[PDB]
Amino acid sequence: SPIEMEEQRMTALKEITDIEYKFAQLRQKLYDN
Amino acid sequence: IKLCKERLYSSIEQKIKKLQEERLLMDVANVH
Repeated sequence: SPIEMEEQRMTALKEITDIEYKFAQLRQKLYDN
Repeated sequence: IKLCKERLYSSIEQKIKKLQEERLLMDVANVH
């Protein structure tokens, strides 16, 4: 179904995007330390 | 001893500047 696939792919994008967010602040705090 | 210490320190500050350019590219990477 197109609705199922749409919500799935956007969920995965939000997933890896918040991964990017927290790994970026990982870089930030490691830089600080 | 002065020359030797400050030579190795010049190398280690080129290390710190390595990390300067590191956070330059991650500066544009956070600007992303």
